[PDB]
Amino acid sequence: SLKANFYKNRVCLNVLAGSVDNAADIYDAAEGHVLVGVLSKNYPDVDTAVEDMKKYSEVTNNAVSVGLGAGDPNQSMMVSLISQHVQPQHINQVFTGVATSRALAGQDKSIVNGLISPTGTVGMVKISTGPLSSRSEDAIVPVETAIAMLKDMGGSSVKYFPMGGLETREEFACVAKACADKDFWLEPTGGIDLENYEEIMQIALDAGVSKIIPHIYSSIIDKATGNTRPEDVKTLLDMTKKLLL
Amino acid sequence: SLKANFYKNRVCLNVLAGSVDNAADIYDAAEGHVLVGVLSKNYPDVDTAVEDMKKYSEVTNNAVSVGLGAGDPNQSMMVSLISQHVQPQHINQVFTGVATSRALAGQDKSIVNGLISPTGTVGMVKISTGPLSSRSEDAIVPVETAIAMLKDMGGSSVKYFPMGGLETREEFACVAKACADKDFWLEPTGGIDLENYEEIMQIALDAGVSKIIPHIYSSIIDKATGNTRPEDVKTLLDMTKKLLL
Ligand SMILES: [Mg+2]
Ligand SMILES: [Mg+2]
Repeated sequence: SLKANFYKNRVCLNVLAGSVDNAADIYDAAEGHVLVGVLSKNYPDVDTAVEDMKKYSEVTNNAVSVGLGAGDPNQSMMVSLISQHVQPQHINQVFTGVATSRALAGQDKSIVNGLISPTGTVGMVKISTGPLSSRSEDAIVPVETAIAMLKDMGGSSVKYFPMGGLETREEFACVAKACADKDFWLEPTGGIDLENYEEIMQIALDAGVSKIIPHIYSSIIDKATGNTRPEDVKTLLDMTKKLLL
Repeated sequence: SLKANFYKNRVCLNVLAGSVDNAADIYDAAEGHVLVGVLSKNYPDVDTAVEDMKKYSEVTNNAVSVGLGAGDPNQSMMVSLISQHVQPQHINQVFTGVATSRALAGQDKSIVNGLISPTGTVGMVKISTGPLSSRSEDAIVPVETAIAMLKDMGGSSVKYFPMGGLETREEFACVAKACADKDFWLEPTGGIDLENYEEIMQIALDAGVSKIIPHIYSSIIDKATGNTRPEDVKTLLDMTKKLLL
């Protein structure tokens, strides 16, 4: 079960689970059109992570997204090694970890995203997002080339982060158009909430992006419990059904 | 046997072999301080290349370097799949193939190089050297960050190509400095001949690069036979001993 369940073959929500029970409720709320994020940084080692994420898999039909955790690029290798055993539907990586994860996954079905970042210049993206490279002078390249490199490395989609706000909408619209033109998928991430979901998504849909995996994290998480609100997952589904007629 | 035999733990020559017998002669002439390059493009498929490359490994104590051939990035995946089965001392890769080769090699002992190129601008390097990315607008980045990304991707060394011999002296000197400062290895490649070998190596040596693998191809190949001249290999070895005395 390696193929994510995109709604209308177009959109798959990606949200964090606070617990195995929370993952079950999110999966029901989304009618299965979702990927439940579980973060490697919440585990002391690969084996513990693997053992726990299998429990998430059992209640979501393997709709699990393995993530780095706290944006920490030093988690990249652990994510690759967990994913090799978990065989998830989705893997988050940094630019320098895309090829590793695809090689260790050993098949072409798992979605492997790659972190690239806005720069303040429409059409240019930052690709130095790895453990050591994230701390060097920025690597800034044409967004078309970034996508070609990600494709060369076995990547499935661009994870564009931090989305920020209105200041990066122009930059975002240009990344979405580049994705559509290179037939590549897109994963908007950062600051998405119930009030801006429709607008952001419409940009990617108008650009003609084929498959879109929006990441919606803290805006729908109850900080008292660490759980994603299932009622908010249902709202996102409703809005996604509306966006697509 | 996966460790290249560096002369004085500093320099190992990389030269092409025209035949298994040529490889034996080359290995003797360099007193073992060599890697013998066999090119993926010279073979019809992975299995045919793997069988032949094993014969070169026998006569050289596995001092084999799997190459792309003809500077073609479309040989990248084949080099990775070949190296997986050959387990050579040295693998040549384009930037987007470094991580894949490291992953499918399955150990950290094989040297995996990454191709980055001069740009005309001291301190900036071109890294879009993969199959699709080579056809895209250039990705030009700071040499420091390219080395950091190569490390992040499991690489051992920078392959700086095409150098045009001493035509890119000043760009090369800055790459050697960056390699020395980030403690990364360097493989000068393109236009090296017996008359400029010393001056080119002295640049990387004065910069304090810890391990250098110079690639000397056409200038020492007998065009009548296609064989690399063992007497030229011995000349390069003696020059190397004199450089480090
Ligand atoms: Mg010796
Ligand atoms: Mg000359």
